[PDB]
Amino acid sequence: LERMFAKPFVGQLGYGHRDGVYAIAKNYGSLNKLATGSADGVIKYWNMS
Amino acid sequence: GARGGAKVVIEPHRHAGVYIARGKEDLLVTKNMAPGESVYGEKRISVEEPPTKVEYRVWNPFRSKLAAGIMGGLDELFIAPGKKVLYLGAASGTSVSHVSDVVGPEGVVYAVEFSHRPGRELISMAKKRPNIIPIIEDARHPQKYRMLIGMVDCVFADVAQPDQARIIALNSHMFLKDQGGVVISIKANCIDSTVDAETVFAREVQKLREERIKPLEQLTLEPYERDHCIVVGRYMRSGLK
Amino acid sequence: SRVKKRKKYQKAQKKLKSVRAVYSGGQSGVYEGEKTGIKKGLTRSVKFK
Amino acid sequence: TRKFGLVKRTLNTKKDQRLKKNQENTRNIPQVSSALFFQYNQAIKPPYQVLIDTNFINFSIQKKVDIVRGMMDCLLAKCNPLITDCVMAELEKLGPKYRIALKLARDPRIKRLSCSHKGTYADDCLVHRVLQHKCYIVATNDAGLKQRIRKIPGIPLMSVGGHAYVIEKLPDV
Amino acid sequence: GPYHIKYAKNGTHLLITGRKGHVASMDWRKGQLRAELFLNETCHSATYLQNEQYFAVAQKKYTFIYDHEGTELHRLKQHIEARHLDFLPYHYLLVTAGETGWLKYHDVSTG
Amino acid sequence: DDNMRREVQRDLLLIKHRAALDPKRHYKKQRWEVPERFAIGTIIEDKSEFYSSRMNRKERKSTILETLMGDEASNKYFKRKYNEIQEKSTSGRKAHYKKMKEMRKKR
Amino acid sequence: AKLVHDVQKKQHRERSQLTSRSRYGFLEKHKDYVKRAQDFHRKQSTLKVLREKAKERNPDEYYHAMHSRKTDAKGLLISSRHGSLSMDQVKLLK
Amino acid sequence: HTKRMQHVFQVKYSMDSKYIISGSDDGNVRLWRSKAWERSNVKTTREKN
Amino acid sequence: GLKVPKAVQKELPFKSQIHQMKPQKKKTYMAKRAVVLGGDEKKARSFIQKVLTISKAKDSKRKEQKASQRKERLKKLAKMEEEKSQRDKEKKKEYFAQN
Amino acid sequence: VRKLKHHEQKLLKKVDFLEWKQDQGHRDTQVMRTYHIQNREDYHKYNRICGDIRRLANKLSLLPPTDPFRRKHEQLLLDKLYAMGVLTTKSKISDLENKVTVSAICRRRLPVIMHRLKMAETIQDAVKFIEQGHVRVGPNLINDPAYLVTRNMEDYVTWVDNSKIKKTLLRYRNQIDDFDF
RNA sequence: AUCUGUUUGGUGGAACCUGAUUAGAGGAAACUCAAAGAGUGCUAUGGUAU
Ligand SMILES: [Zn+2]
Repeated sequence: LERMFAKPFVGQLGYGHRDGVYAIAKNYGSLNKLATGSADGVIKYWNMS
Repeated sequence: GARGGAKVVIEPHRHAGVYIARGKEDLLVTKNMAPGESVYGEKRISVEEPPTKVEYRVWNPFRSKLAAGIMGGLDELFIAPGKKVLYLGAASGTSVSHVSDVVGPEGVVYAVEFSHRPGRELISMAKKRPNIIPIIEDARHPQKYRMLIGMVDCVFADVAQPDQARIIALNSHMFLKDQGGVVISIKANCIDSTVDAETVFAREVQKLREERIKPLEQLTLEPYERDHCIVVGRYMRSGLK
Repeated sequence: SRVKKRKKYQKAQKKLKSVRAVYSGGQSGVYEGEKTGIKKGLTRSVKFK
Repeated sequence: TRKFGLVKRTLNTKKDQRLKKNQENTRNIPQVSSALFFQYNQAIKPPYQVLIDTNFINFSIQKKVDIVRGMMDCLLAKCNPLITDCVMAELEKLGPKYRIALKLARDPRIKRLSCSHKGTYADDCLVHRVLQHKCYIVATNDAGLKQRIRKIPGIPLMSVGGHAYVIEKLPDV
Repeated sequence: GPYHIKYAKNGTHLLITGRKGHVASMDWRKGQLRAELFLNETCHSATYLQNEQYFAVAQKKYTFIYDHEGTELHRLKQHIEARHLDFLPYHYLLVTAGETGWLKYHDVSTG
Repeated sequence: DDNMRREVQRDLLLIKHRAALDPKRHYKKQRWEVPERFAIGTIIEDKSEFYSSRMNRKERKSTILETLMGDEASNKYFKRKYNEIQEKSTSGRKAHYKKMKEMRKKR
Repeated sequence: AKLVHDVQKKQHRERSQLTSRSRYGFLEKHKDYVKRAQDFHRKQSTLKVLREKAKERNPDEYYHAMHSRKTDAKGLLISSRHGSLSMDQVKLLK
Repeated sequence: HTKRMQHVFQVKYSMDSKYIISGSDDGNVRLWRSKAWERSNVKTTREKN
Repeated sequence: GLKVPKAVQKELPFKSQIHQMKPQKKKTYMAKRAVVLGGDEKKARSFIQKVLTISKAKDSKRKEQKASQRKERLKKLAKMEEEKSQRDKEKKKEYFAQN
Repeated sequence: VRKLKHHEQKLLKKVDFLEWKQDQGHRDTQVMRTYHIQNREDYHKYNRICGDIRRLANKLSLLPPTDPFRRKHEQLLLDKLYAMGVLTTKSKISDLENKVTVSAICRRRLPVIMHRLKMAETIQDAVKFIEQGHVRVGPNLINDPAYLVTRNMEDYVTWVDNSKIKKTLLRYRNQIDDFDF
């Protein structure tokens, strides 16, 4: 049963970065918040919920 | 065609709570909740049953958009006897009163209206129909009237505003039951007059998907109206895929 | 040529009514019911797949 | 009085419900879109909304035709390109060889359309959308998809050929 | 006669097989007859399978599986001249032996 | 009720074949098998529609067939149409056969 | 119609019965003959089917309905006009 | 893994230890379940046992 | 109508025995009892036989109309199928010339 | 058993309490039902006979084609089976495997043949008349509804002289003569 | 009317052809006995047990 129920992928965050992701940081105090960066120079703040 | 003394053979429609009166011409009718009066001067049909006198109200498609939806052949209407329905943009009892007839004594209809002047006629109608709860409030802030509304099986939106996708969504999240009904009537001119009617309808459909409302069906309302389409959808919180 | 294209177009408007319903100004006089009748078991509606 | 022609009771495969095979066992005529005058799409007017196909992006890079600009050349109008999730998925699924095709397809000028069907087969997703709203241009160079779109009436079809794009069933040109 | 009796594992049903061929499945406490075959053959012994829904009967040459109401479901061609029957409940096997001196195990679930 | 009053029975029969009542109407195509639950009702006009959509009391009747036969335009039309049909159906039938066998006789 | 005058596609009118023979009736043309021949062949074909069924009848055929149905003295089947009243019933009717 | 994931450069844990956030150079930030066979819903006592 | 000889008719199988219902000459008692509504019903029943005669003739002519246009279309349609067939043959010569 | 949920079904794929592979699709029950065979092992006793025919035909097949012995015996086998009525045509040798079936034998049983000769309405009703002693083959009454009728003897199948059935037949056509009975 | 004979409705269902089905097809009763399917109701409550 473990093998048929193994469905690890839940989704993806938004539409992603323009370039490759190279930095991910967590808000160690808040459970559902996540900050990402890319080689594009872009940084985003996510609401994972 | 349907003169005063002319008499018709009334037989049930495919949708529960809707009836067809045959004859030399066919009329869509719904049973009168409050016999002996007309809310906006429609024709009424009396049938003697064992004998009590029941009364049927003629539903004019040209005045009520929902009626025009029936005649074009909407496959699924979530409005049916014994269901709670939320009607947004109830200008007056021209169309709500017909919806109240379909749900019957057991069901309820939540009519929501903003402008006070048409509301005054909504309230006066509401007294005759116990199963209508008129809410004179702005549909853009559902939080204001959350005390008054429970879960509603279907949400019907006739509101003529440019930002419909928000009002229908916000009231959908708070009050619509999962797998519940959503019926939206879209007027191309009101939302965005610069672009053709087809583009607007495609745009509104996409907004509904983003708001987790899987859209089931679209129908255009011609010849009854120009540049109108009724989109029927289900509110699938589990997953729209 | 002008008279022929005049007659061709008006014929086309007549056929377009047969293919689909077309707005024809709306309401003229008291509502006399559905002129040609209503079909209970038919749906002219376009379903989202 | 024991009955005549008695026979032993047996399982009946054809009529017995418990078996799986026996256990299993409002017409619709879609309206012709109001935007369509015979084979003429009267509704479609500039600026044009257009669905991109995966092959369209790949060939566009081969021919050095910029998406937003090269389109504005073909139709002499502003074009609002739209890439669906299915098309985006197919591009990513192609592999490292096509990383540039992915990077261009993410250009902010190219708006994206959400989708609500499980599969990632983009050919059927586009074909459904065009059937239901006659308000999109189809930009695709696939032989199979083009033939399906040609059968649908009132749908302009766009393609990349030679050195610049070509639009087939768009009378306003 | 003579009659061979086998009870259900829970004691709710009784299966009797007359030698000349009267097989009866019944709920003896409440006195309801579930099934009754009058096979014009010699029946040697019978057993209840996983529950009272199914039972097996060892007839002249073959074993037959029956349903609650008495409809035969299978004819076990492989088991020849079976004289004694037994059912292992946890393993869902039917066991047979007879004049052939062959011990045959059959799984009821997969057949 | 299983009585199926002949007035009600004929009433429904004029709605099954309503295509032939008036030559200018030409409704849609539908079958309309008699439903298992139906009722007969009389329309009520609005008092504002007194002159537009109100029948005079004398014109009102108990059966639709009575109202339909009461008209003289419709009544005259059928007599012309039916007489035309009888000519087509009676053409070349036994009657015509006797005449052809009659002329062969000298007188 | 390619390379054809409208004069070529001229209607050839159909002749009528001679006056000396007017008593007999309308002059049969090809079209009216074909109707006569087709109808005759259609009927003869059914007779050829009915004759062979008669020849191939098995005298021992038995149908449970043989009790209800009856046959005339000629042998042609008798069918009731509408498908005897008891004394009590007639008393009510009278 | 996934055909759409191209070079994992960052991976982390949600503060509840239930989810995995990964960053690849294709530009997407994905979420995964820490235990594939598990589900997030509140389980009845009979499920839990 | 077709008249089967009685000799053939006599020796027919039970399945195929033609039901020839003889006319009745002796006046049946019910036939001497039944009351036929006169006057207002008579004008109201002849009308029913009037309407149904128009309706069947209308349908029997519109139905014959369809059969007239059905014959014309299929003749037109078979022509396109022939062109679709003959031109299909040429491609499979043009294609397999390469192969 | 109750309808299995999804996870159960994946773990219980081959489970089937009502159809097993040894049953061979319940061809036994189907062919008893269509032709109303009452003795259970009648189907299989036939099934051994068809197997014998098929086995012999194969061994004749492996022999060389121009072999005179292969010529004679296959002609003999068809002629016998055709005469018995198991085989409807004697042209092709390939019929010995394709067209030899238990139903080919069952169709020659007395209940079925009466139904084809229209002496009864249904095979069930044909059987009841045999057990009632109405049917004769030649001057011998038969109560066995498994009597196989060769092609030749299909012609003498007839009702018993004093049978009430013959009285109804002759009475229906008004052709009853009481001297004969 | 020892007039005429088409039409509407009822009765009956030859032949040929087409489709479906077949230990023929039905019917009635119930505080009857079984084997299944769907929906609905019910604090339906130990996140780690006074
Ligand atoms: Zn998609």
